[PDB]
Amino acid sequence: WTATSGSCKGRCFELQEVGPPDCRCDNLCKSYSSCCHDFDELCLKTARGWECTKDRCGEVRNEENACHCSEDCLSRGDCCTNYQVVCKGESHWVDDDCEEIKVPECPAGFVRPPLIIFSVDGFRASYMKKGSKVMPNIEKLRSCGTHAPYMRPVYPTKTFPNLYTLATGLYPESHGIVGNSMYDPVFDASFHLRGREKFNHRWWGGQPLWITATKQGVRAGTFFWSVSIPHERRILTILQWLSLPDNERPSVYAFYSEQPDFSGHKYGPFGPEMTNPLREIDKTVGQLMDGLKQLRLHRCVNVIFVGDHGMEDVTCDRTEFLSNYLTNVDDITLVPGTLGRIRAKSINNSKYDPKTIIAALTCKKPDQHFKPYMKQHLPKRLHYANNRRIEDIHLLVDRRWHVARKPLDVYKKCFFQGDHGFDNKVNSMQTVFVGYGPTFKYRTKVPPFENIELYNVMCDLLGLKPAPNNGTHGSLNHLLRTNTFRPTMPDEVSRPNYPGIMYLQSEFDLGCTCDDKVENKLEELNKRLHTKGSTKERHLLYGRPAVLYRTSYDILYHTDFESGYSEIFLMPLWTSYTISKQAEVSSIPEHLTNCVRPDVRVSPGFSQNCLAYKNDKQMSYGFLFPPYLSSSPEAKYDAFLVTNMVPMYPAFKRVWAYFQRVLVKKYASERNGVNVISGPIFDYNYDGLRDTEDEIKQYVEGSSIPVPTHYYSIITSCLDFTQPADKCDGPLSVSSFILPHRPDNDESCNSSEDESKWVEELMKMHTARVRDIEHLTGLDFYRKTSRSYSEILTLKTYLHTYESEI
Ligand SMILES: *[C@@H]1O[C@H](CO)[C@@H](O[C@@H]2O[C@H](CO)[C@@H](O[C@@H]3O[C@H](CO[C@H]4O[C@H](CO[C@H]5O[C@H](CO)[C@@H](O)[C@H](O)[C@@H]5O)[C@@H](O)[C@H](O[C@H]5O[C@H](CO)[C@@H](O)[C@H](O)[C@@H]5O[C@H]5O[C@H](CO)[C@@H](O)[C@H](O)[C@@H]5O)[C@@H]4O)[C@@H](O)[C@H](O[C@H]4O[C@H](CO)[C@@H](O)[C@H](O)[C@@H]4O[C@H]4O[C@H](CO)[C@@H](O)[C@H](O)[C@@H]4O)[C@@H]3O)[C@H](O)[C@H]2NC(C)=O)[C@H](O)[C@H]1NC(C)=O
Ligand SMILES: O=C(OCc1cc(Cl)cc(Cl)c1)N1C[C@H]2CNC[C@H]2C1
Ligand SMILES: [Ca+2]
Ligand SMILES: [Cl-]
Ligand SMILES: [Cl-]
Ligand SMILES: [Cl-]
Ligand SMILES: [Cl-]
Ligand SMILES: [Zn+2]
Repeated sequence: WTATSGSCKGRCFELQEVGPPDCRCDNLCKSYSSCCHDFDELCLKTARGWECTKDRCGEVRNEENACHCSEDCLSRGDCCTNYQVVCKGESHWVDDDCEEIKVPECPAGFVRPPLIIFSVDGFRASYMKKGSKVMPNIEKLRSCGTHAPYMRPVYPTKTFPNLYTLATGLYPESHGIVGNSMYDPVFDASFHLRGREKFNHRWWGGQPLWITATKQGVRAGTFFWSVSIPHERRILTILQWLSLPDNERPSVYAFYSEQPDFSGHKYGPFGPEMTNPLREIDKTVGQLMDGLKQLRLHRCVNVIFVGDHGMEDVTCDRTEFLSNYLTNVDDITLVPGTLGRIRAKSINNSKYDPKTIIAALTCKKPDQHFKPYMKQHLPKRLHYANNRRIEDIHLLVDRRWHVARKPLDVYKKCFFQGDHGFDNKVNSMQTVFVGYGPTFKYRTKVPPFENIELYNVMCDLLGLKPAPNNGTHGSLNHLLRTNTFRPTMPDEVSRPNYPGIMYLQSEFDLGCTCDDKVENKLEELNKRLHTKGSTKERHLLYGRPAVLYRTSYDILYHTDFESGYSEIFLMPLWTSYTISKQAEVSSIPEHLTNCVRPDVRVSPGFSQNCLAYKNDKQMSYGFLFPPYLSSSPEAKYDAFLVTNMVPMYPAFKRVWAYFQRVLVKKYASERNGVNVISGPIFDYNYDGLRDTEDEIKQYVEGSSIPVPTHYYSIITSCLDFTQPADKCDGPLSVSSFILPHRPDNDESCNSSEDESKWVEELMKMHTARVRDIEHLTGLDFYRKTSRSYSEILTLKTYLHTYESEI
């Protein structure tokens, strides 16, 4: 019940929502059908429209009017946004030359520059160039302010997951809004786009910016607007709030536009119809900026212009149907469209089988436009698994397509030419970022970054401490003139041991053999040097990674590589080596194919054993530093140490062997040398965070040797590729991956071909940030460089995407 017999008199767009059954006057009351009876009359005035004309200048105040052109309107904070232009001979903000804002220029009693977030739904990154002719206000913000060529959304590239990521700094798996449609099996309740359940607080996790502000004594404008409140009224309401007295005035505000998404769905991203929506959003920006200039705030307020996601060409005729794959289509529920999520129709049907659904949907048709995944096998860069609202079965849909259960769902449940929701590295899903104001830089381009980073920056702009989030605070310092965050490197928790030669070969009973018993003051003086760290400045270029948890490990040095060997996991946490442009690739000699050698620096009881592999009929082994890249025949023996061996399924060794034998050399050749750091990852509970030993679900049979879920590599070089990787004076360039350690290559539909036709394609799908690897390993990389920490944090958030240029 709502007792809507109350009144909105002097309460229009009140900032604190009043508790039912009293009637509401806030900017969401429409959407809850709860507004007082007189809300339209008092709070949504429209008479005379939105612009002053000469004949109204100096008019008598008439309180029916949507906005005012009377002499008292500046005092009342309720002039039409063009009042000073029409009535006082002022220029529109967009026609003024831009002038650097070196310091805030704020009216008296402003404690801090306000922040205004201008969010646009469906605003695809390439609109900034392709629509430049019809968006002069936006193009000024962009050229005068700080901008990125694009901003990467989170997956799925849907509206509510991305807006709530912008507000929280959290991935959807953590904030809980994982899709526009959701079933939570603990609540036994569903969340829908249309309806009243979605406003139940239990859906929304984390701490959004407005709650962060409020808890720290900063007032916030209400971020959400009911769809029927026109844009001109949203802008006027913001400008009115900005005229409140100091103690009541908010410091942070959001505006939302449903365009260009709304039109983009109907017409496609570049439909002729899309010009007018872009003109209209620009006009809105112009209203806001003219309004700020009237209040003397246009050199005081920080403005962020930001989108949620882009828009791709999608039509009804590009729909795959699960009815063409499965027989049992009626025993499943599908969340359809630009992604698929599948679960059982009934929990009381114990005949439904995920393994057979996956198999029926895997590489079944030559042109197939979706790929099925168990959620834990999705690329780790999507961070899309650790939530009970995410179904175990996921379909990654190719850009430009849909998936649906049955044809009747598409014509009885073409009306549309655009959609979004695809993998967040697709170019069409990228969106926009512009920052304009005193705290932002002047006429500055920054590299593309992820939207999870913005919460921390918005907190910095407002003097707030961010709640714990998935941004890397300090990675976006280069966007700001002032208010930078000055991060400190994490402390190392575990110090390494540096073992010498401590065991005779006969103390080991590992069931390993090697044909290595044939053998100066030349190169026995000199191999002592290589086992104490003489080559270490060549192979470890950025310091030892720091171990950020409590453990026991040893640093091991070799001619061609250095490792951090875990006595707990029986294998390296990391292995570091440098491959110069000139380095040569060699084979594994026939007499050394099955060679494994005890490491006399590491006890038998903290070593792997070859018997375990012999008895495990599913599991083989590989090496972290590849024997193919040995510097010399004698150095090659080091690569067959038991301390460089790791468990690998035969199917995975196909990928790994190709990476190590063919790709590393190709990269050194292209990048003028590369430094490689490789290692294992254990993430059996798919939380994106390193597993403790008691979380490991699989071991090499009969042993304490844990099986990794993934293998990583971080590949670093000089950004100025005229310098070799091992003598780089300036900024670095990095690419990284996190490959799933799987016992088949079913993910790769062309895997029965030569590795040269499928492996690199796999590796690109599994591209990763260094920060993703940090989370998964408890390691901290690049501890000793000559670069600023903030720059290193930017490098660690970089993703190499392998998309063409926008
Ligand atoms: C991205 O960033 C995020 C944010 O930092 C990272 O996410 C965090 O990761 C932590 C480690 O996994 C995780 O720690 C949990 O916390 C459990 C308690 O959780 C509740 O409280 C949170 C705090 O809220 C308050 O925050 C501020 C202070 O910061 C306060 O001032 C306010 O008053 C706030 O209320 C709250 O955020 C959290 O939210 C989740 O759950 C809600 C449902 O209740 C959802 O609405 C919401 O969306 C969140 O859901 C996500 O996270 C949960 C896990 O919490 C996950 O299940 C969902 O899928 C979803 O992803 C909660 O309301 C705490 O109990 C845990 O402790 C257990 O483990 C430790 C291990 O060391 C034990 O020592 C400890 O004893 C305990 O064990 C006991 O229970 C075990 C399991 O039941 C059992 O086996 C054992 O035997 C014991 O009985 C642990 O600390 C954070 O909660 C989490 N935060 C968020 C927001 O997600 C994330 O890691 C980052 N991602 C990457 C890749 O880096
Ligand atoms: O007004 C809205 O959103 C504004 C906003 C901006 C930012 Cl940056 C963060 C968030 Cl959480 C929200 N919305 C209005 C409703 C229309 N469709 C669904 C709802 C989203
Ligand atoms: Ca884990
Ligand atoms: Cl969805
Ligand atoms: Cl295979
Ligand atoms: Cl551990
Ligand atoms: Cl593009
Ligand atoms: Zn949309």
